[PDB]
This record gives sequence, C-alpha cells and structure tokens, in this order.
Amino acid sequence: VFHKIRNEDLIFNESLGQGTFTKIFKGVRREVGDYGQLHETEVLLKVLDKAHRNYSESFFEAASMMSKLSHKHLVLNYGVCFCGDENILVQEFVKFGSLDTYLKKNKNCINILWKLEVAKQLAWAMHFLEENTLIHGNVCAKNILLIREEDRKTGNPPFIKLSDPGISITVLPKDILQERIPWVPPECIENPKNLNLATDKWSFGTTLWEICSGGDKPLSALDSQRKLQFYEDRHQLPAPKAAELANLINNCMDYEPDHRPSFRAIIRDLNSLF
Ligand SMILES: Nc1nc(Nc2ccc(S(N)(=O)=O)cc2)nn1C(=O)c1c(F)cccc1F
Repeated sequence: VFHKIRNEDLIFNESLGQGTFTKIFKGVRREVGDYGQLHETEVLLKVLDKAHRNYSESFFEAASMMSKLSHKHLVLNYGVCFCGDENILVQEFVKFGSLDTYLKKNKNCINILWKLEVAKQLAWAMHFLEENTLIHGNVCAKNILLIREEDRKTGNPPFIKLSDPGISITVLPKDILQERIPWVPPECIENPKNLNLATDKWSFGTTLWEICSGGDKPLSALDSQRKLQFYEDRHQLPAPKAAELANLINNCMDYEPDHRPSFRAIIRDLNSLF
C-alpha cells in the first residue's frame, strides 16, 4: 500500500503534457526524510481523473504491484495523493527524462556501445519482472528514463530506469491499443485477454528498434486501420538505423508468442555483441 501524501505537501510547477488518460506535471514534495530532515524533493506527478474509475483502479494497482518489487532499474514511487476529484501518483523525477526525447535532443550522437548498455539494463529489468511473473505491458522508449548520462572519464555507462506500467491494455479502448501498434503485440490486438509475459518480449523488440533508430517511432506514417492491417498481413519492422540489433529485434518480435526468447537468453545475446 502506497504511503499517503497530503495535497498540502505538493506544489505543482510545470505542465509536462499528457499520458494515456493522465496529466503529467513536475512539482515539489515537502517531506520529512532520513533523520527527520525536512526536504523539498523534486517529483513527477501523474494525475488520474477519479471519474474514470476503471482507468484509475488499473493504473494504481499496476503502479502498486510493481513498487512492491524494489529494483535499481525500476522507477521509485513515493506514494499517492487521494485528493478529491483526482488520484495522483507521486514519483521520482528522473533528471534526463525519456530516452526517445533524449536521443532526439542529442541528435543520435551516441555510439553502439551506449545503445547496448541501455538495452542490457532494460533486459535485466525485464528479467527481474519475468522471474516475478509480473507483466509490465507498456514497454517503450518513452518509458525508459535516463538517470545519468555516460561519463567517459570514469567509464560509467548511462543508467536507466523503467517507468510505471500505466493503465492496462486489458481495460483500454481498442482504438488506443491500435494506436499503440507495434508496441502492443498482434495477439493482444486479436484479444486483449492474450496479455502474457510474452507481451513484454515483443514490446522490448519494438523498444530496441526505437533505441537504434534515434528515437524515431516505427510505423508512424500508418494510421490505426493500416496498423491493424500491418499485423493481419504479418509484416515485420524494417531494420533500424543501427543494424547491429536487427536480428535481436526480429527474434523478439515473433508472431508466435511462445517462441519469443527469455530475457535471460536476450541478455546473453546482448553480451555476445561485445
Ligand atoms: N518519472 C519521470 N521523470 C521524468 N523526468 C523528466 C520528464 C520531462 C522532462 S522535459 N519536459 O523533456 O525537460 C525532463 C525529465 N519523466 N518521468 C516519467 O515517468 C514520464 C514517462 F515515463 C513518460 C512520459 C512523460 C514522463 F514525465
């Protein structure tokens, strides 16, 4: 159960747009921290409309279930504000933000080893979720958050965390799931009850394509109807700009869910590319 945070201890400072039936803000939390030290902590606030009851329930159950699993590559949730007409997730603010935006702002001037390190970290996170039989369901480059940039002097790689799952595809409207092709796998377009650990293996492939494509979105030129037909016709994505991961992407984006490799196997594959 999430720690409750009082509306009175939250300041909203900056609008950061919208997620899927969410409004996102940067703000500050006034808290009592380690040793009774008063802190003013930068926070990321995700606001759900209480009137969208099934969406909110799904969102906060997903966030809660994953926050029960502390992990270096999973975002820290501080708690929730049940304040009136809205329920608010209070989350750590990750300094360098979403990986797709990061790659655009840096004009894809990162080398293949940087991409491999981020891919490995994501794979380790997903391996941990797989061992805990916890489906994420919204793996994508925008939900990869950069804590730290690479430091060439120390050899430190970039360091990432994976965002909270959001509203489950089992409750979202079909048109939203179709918009989310090709992150949502074909079996889930067919029936959202086909959600399975296999789902995240497919989406991991799509996310690798993003990482290797400088933050481009695959199939952006296709509308919801032509994306649904892209699966009906069983097409695969084009090889990304950095072709080094093309084989791994194809192996993960397997139309047969049971053939998608384990994240343990995926990690070994990534290691062998170096
Ligand atoms: N927890 C979290 N921290 C951030 N850091 C952030 C956000 C925006 C910027 S900006 N306006 O480009 O300069 C810079 C740093 N994002 N974040 C999220 O969960 C998050 C997400 F996963 C997807 C989309 C939006 C988010 F907000």
